[PDB]
Amino acid sequence: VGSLNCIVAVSQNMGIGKNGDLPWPPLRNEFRYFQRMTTTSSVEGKQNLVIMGKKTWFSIPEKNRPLKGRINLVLSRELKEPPQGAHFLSRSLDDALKLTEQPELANKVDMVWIVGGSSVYKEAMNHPGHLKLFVTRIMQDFESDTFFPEIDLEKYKLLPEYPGVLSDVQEEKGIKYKFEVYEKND
Ligand SMILES: NC(=O)c1ccc[n+]([C@@H]2O[C@H](COP(=O)([O-])OP(=O)(O)OC[C@H]3O[C@@H](n4cnc5c(N)ncnc54)[C@H](OP(=O)(O)O)[C@@H]3O)[C@@H](O)[C@H]2O)c1
Ligand SMILES: CCc1nc(N)nc(N)c1OCCCOc1ccccc1C[C@H](C(=O)O)C(F)F
Ligand SMILES: [Cl-]
Repeated sequence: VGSLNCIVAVSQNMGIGKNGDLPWPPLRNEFRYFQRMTTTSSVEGKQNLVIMGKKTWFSIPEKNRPLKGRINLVLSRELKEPPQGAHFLSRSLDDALKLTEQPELANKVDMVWIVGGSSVYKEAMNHPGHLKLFVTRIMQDFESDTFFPEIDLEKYKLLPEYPGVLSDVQEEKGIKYKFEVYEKND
């Protein structure tokens, strides 16, 4: 099992969600970036694992559930079994990470990607060990009801470039944004 990563897109006012949707209109290449980063495995024969909260799972359209080409895991303390279309369910991020060491997943999983929402990012960002944060900075304010926690810059470094990630400003539908990658070796 490989690296532990978070990936998120966040508006200038720290928003990630609104009424079960994204706060901004759909940004095709931001979606394509999310898909490619979380699907691409560095190891032949293996897939990446995506971990997500329950609300994030249900915010994905049923046609795109589970996220194709990745092993999906949902976090919830209320559900008694993984939701329809999912095969894994854990009570906490720590439980999910321990699950990756059992044979059913250790043989299959390369990278682990936390894909939201708010409380999952919070638990992950404080988790000890090596962690990278792939943060898309959406350079506008959008009305949101779900937010990304502020990054502790005493713990993380901001990398000027990361392989395969363009460092220049992007623009779609009149909205500019930028891909950032943070790292800690805690
Ligand atoms: N912009 C982005 O990058 C991005 C990414 C993801 C989602 N989103 C948006 O954000 C919203 C969803 O995020 P959200 O923060 O509202 O919800 P969420 O974190 O996806 O789901 C929250 C629920 O998941 C369970 N849960 C979450 N963290 C847990 C943890 N660490 N351990 C155990 N259970 C945990 C709990 O369910 P139980 O009560 O059943 O225990 C909790 O009520 C939607 O609007 C979605 O569109 C945006
Ligand atoms: C692309 C957004 C994103 N961008 C970065 N950089 N990181 C993330 N974690 C992230 O959220 C991915 C999970 C939340 O998804 C959604 C939630 C509400 C509405 C639509 C989606 C996208 C769906 C999907 O995810 O496939 C669907 F289009 F299929
Ligand atoms: Cl921040």
